[PDB]
Amino acid sequence: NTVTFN
Amino acid sequence: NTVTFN
Amino acid sequence: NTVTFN
Amino acid sequence: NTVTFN
Amino acid sequence: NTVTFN
Amino acid sequence: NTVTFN
Amino acid sequence: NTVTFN
Amino acid sequence: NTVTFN
Amino acid sequence: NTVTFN
Amino acid sequence: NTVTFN
Amino acid sequence: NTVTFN
Amino acid sequence: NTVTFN
Amino acid sequence: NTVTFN
Amino acid sequence: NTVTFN
Amino acid sequence: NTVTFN
Amino acid sequence: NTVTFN
Amino acid sequence: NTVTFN
Amino acid sequence: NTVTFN
Repeated sequence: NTVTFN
Repeated sequence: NTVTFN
Repeated sequence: NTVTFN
Repeated sequence: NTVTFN
Repeated sequence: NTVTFN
Repeated sequence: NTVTFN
Repeated sequence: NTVTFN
Repeated sequence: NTVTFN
Repeated sequence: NTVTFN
Repeated sequence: NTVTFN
Repeated sequence: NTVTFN
Repeated sequence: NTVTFN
Repeated sequence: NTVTFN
Repeated sequence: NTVTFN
Repeated sequence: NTVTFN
Repeated sequence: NTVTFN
Repeated sequence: NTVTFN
Repeated sequence: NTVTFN
């Protein structure tokens, strides 16, 4: 599972 | 599962 | 499952 | 399942 | 299932 | 099932 | 699992 | 598992 | 496991 | 807007 | 907006 | 916005 | 925003 | 923002 | 932001 | 920010 | 920031 | 910052 906060 | 916050 | 917040 | 918020 | 908010 | 909000 | 805070 | 704080 | 604070 | 998939 | 996948 | 995958 | 994967 | 993977 | 992997 | 891997 | 690997 | 490897 992947999470990116931009 | 993938989540991207832009 | 995929979620993108733009 | 896919969700995109634009 | 797909959901797009524009 | 598909939903698009424009 | 991966998390990136930008 | 990987975490990057930018 | 890897953690980078930038 | 609201969507529910049952 | 709100989406729920059941 | 809110998404829940059940 | 909030996402929950169950 | 918040993500929870269950 | 918050992420929890369960 | 907070991450927890369980 | 905080990370916990369990 | 804080990291704990359990």
